[PDB]
Amino acid sequence: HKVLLIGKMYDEIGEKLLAEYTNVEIIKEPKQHQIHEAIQDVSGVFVRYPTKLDAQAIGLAKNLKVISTSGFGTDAIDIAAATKRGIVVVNNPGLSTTAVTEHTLSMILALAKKLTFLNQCVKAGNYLIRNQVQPIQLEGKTLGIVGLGRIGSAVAKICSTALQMRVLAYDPYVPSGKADTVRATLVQDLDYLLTESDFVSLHPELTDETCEMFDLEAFKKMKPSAFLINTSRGKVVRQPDLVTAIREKLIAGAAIDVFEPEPPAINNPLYEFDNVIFSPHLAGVTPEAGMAAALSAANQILQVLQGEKPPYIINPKV
Amino acid sequence: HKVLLIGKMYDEIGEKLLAEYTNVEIIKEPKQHQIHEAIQDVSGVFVRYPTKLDAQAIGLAKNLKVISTSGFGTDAIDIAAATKRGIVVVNNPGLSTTAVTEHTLSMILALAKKLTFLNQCVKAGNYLIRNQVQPIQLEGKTLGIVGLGRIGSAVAKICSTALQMRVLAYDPYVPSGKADTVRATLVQDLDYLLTESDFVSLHPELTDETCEMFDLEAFKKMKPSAFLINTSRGKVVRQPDLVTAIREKLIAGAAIDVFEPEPPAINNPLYEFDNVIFSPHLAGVTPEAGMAAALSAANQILQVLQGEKPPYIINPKV
Ligand SMILES: NC(=O)c1ccc[n+]([C@@H]2O[C@H](COP(=O)([O-])OP(=O)(O)OC[C@H]3O[C@@H](n4cnc5c(N)ncnc54)[C@H](O)[C@@H]3O)[C@@H](O)[C@H]2O)c1
Ligand SMILES: NC(=O)c1ccc[n+]([C@@H]2O[C@H](COP(=O)([O-])OP(=O)(O)OC[C@H]3O[C@@H](n4cnc5c(N)ncnc54)[C@H](O)[C@@H]3O)[C@@H](O)[C@H]2O)c1
Repeated sequence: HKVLLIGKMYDEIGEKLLAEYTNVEIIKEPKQHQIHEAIQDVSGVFVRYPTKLDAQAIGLAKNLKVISTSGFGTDAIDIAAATKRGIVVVNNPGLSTTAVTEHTLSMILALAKKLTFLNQCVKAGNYLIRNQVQPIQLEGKTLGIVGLGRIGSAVAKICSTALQMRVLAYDPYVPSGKADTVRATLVQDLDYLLTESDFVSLHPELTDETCEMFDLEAFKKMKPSAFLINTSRGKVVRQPDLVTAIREKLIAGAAIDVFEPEPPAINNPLYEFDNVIFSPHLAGVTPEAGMAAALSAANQILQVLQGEKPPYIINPKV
Repeated sequence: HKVLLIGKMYDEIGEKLLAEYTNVEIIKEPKQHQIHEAIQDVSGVFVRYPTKLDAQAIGLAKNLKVISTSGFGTDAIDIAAATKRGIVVVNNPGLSTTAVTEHTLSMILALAKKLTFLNQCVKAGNYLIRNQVQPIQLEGKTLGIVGLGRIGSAVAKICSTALQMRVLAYDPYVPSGKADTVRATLVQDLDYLLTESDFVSLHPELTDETCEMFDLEAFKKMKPSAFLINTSRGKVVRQPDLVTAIREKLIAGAAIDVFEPEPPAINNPLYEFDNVIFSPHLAGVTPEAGMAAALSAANQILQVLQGEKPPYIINPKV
């Protein structure tokens, strides 16, 4: 059998597992015509996000049995065209879940400890600022998690048990009782999470309800001493309302890994404040997370090519 | 009875607990002669670090039974002069261990996630470094803890279970089995902890055995990819040897909260490197930490003034 890598994988480990059992062709920097001239006599396809997979390419693929995406995004693959030709469309999500949770923990602790601000002062000979800064102790503070999914649960679990925090959670579409498996308390009114929390960490899916969910109206309800952490999606915060929340001191600070205009401009107003800490959308980027994405893509190809059902099919009708 | 507060307590809680049972005089911004003219008819003394306590002031104190420091440091109190007049010198250590534990966690995470370096770049318009930086995933990495005491145990406990790290410990004066209560494994050969660790965090007592314990010879054994965290004491590291470890890249980075010489100068050679992040001896400085020290200093005074032997006597000979 033959397997086509439409673009490189996140790590070479998945390229060797496939080449171990199949014949692998790699298309680096894929063009539209290049897919058709190689997808014909091919049994498995790996699509690196965000390159497109036409209904044309699926049709020119006659022996195609499994198409695998690089991560969570499946919006560039014609899912409808594959359910007709019997092709199984498989996903690879959540494979950077421990990486993002470690990252948000990093940012919660940095905000509480004023890590970035204290580092700059010491480096500027201003060691003496220690008489003007009070680090925050996380123990006993309440951490409100918006989105009790893969990442929110793991973040809640660590903050509730190891860090001894009171953890509240807002997630309408999660089984009531899930929060107890993780030592959080499920909350039905998001206003209650805002008024009780000293730290707010966003982990929801970007739906048509969470887009710009965190408004200036939400910020006014939060404690002046509270912080915001966002490793989810940029659009979950109305970025202009966050700029005024910091400037008007409605909020004590914020840690951001995702941006609404992404990439953010050079002239971003948030960069002005020591209040605000950034990372360039790297929360889920660790070497181990890349291998898990590569290994999960190679394993789900071999499962379909041999009979067995893979775990992440978007095509249950096959 | 009368108690003199040579300086304010870290929180008003210890001053009221003392004022509940004794007559309290407070000397804010204490001068030496002010100590001399008030320590006379007084049974207990609280000395706020770092103000001095002379053999003169101790000599002028006739009814003095207990002197209590504000924290751990007793080097500004004439302990020899107090053992002679029978006065009990009391310490206040271990009252901020959760603060240091949270602080060391902050710095381990920041080093793995390159938090400070990523923040400055994003703020400097260099969002594009995300193609050049790899955050480290803590899960599965080995954390070597030097000193399995109050802070060392707490750091181990969180890292072994919540962060899913293999935790090693080096502590010759600890019962093997203390590491087991905390899901670490106690190790007898420090060379094993240096060659196996991806992160080494120092939490030992500063003795003549740990003084400059971390030499250029120690750094040579660590992995080129490993990191160093020091929230203990500045002298446990030979500061010049740390600079050559960073400069010659024997080590991947370092986070320090304590310095030798302390305070660090404006021209510190470590400030050059993005590898190295600093905090100005604030690891144990949180509001909750101040209250426990205030209460513990006020309680060890009332313990001596009522019969009971206090827990932290530097004067066991009475
Ligand atoms: N490198 C990165 O920054 C990175 C990496 C991975 C994921 N993420 C982002 O983190 C976020 C969380 O990821 P995940 O894997 O936990 O997703 P998930 O699918 O496992 O869970 C998302 C949760 O959001 C909840 N939710 C849905 N609508 C909500 C609403 N209106 N209000 C509150 N909660 C709602 C859902 O019930 C679900 O429990 C996602 O937006 C994802 O894109 C970022
Ligand atoms: N950065 C801060 O603000 C701050 C605050 C409090 C304490 N500290 C420092 O952190 C360190 C740990 O504090 P603690 O409360 O856990 O003290 P601790 O006495 O409870 O633990 C220190 C450990 O050092 C161990 N040790 C002694 N000699 C050793 C050796 N040769 N090798 C390995 N281990 C050895 C002892 O067995 C002890 O267990 C101390 O040096 C303390 O001064 C720093």
